[PDB]
Amino acid sequence: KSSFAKHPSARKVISDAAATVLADRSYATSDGIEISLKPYKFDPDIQPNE
Amino acid sequence: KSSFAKHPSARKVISDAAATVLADRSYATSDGIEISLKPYKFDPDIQPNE
Amino acid sequence: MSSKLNETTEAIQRELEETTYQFKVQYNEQPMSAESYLAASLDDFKHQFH
Amino acid sequence: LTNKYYCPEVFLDAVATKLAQTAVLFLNVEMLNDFYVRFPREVEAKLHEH
Repeated sequence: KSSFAKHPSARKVISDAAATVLADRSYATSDGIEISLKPYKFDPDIQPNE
Repeated sequence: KSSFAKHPSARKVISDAAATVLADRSYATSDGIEISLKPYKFDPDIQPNE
Repeated sequence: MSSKLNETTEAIQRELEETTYQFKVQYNEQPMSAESYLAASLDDFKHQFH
Repeated sequence: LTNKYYCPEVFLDAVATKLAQTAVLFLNVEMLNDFYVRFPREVEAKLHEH
């Protein structure tokens, strides 16, 4: 929808910049998610409302 | 309150056992806690009963 | 020099260790530069003026 | 919920929901917010360099 609908190069520059920020973060996010999940892997206690 | 009130050698063996176990596991517990807290460091959203 | 070297190393490492733990707990090791901050505030002012 | 081993479906879907929400929190902060701050900067840099 943007002003870069045309100019496919500059757009791909934007799109890859997006791909590079997400790639850098991807693991560190994943490992913190697994450490954050370490209590519910042991006992995922389920409440009556859940 | 156990039968090892006397025999402070055997008592201190047990004591030094508990401590050594706890000392060993201390670091991973602290850093995991900080990492699991990183979402609440940002926005510790408060619920009405809280 | 060579003899005092070992102890000066121990000392320097210490003053670096404190510096590192604070950079982790309080700023989540977020990278920061002048140019970043300036560009960010400028984009803020611009959206405000727009 | 006391007959969990009788109704595996509902139990397994609660476990999925919960894991999902807390991994969503950590995801939201780390990945998502880092994208919000780093994305303009990386656009700028890479668009200027191009």
